Amino acid sequence: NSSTVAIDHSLSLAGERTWAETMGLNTADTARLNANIRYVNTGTAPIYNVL
Amino acid sequence: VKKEAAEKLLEKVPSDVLEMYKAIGGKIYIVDGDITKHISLEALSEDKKKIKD
Repeated sequence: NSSTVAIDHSLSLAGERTWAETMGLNTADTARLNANIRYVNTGTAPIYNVL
Repeated sequence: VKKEAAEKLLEKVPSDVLEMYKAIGGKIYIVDGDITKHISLEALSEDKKKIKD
C-alpha cells in the first residue's frame, strides 16, 4: 500500500506574430470606367452648347 | 514493485487556441442611402410657346 503526494508549478511565454491579407469584391460593381474623348466638327455651321 | 504514479504528459487543451481563432469580429461597411439631397429643373420646363399669324 503506497500513497504519492505531488505538486507542480509552471510558466509559459507565448509570442505570436500574425500576418493576414483580405481581398473583398462585389460582383455587381467590379469596375469603373472613364473615357478620353474629343469632339470633331466636320460640318459647315458652328454649333453651340454641344452635348 | 514501484507504482508509475501517472501525473500525465498533456498540458491544458487546444480549446483555448481553438477559441482564439474562433474570433468572429465585425464585418461589412455602410452603403446605399448615404445622404441624398438633389434640386434643379432638367426634368420639365415652362415657357410661352404658342403659334400665330
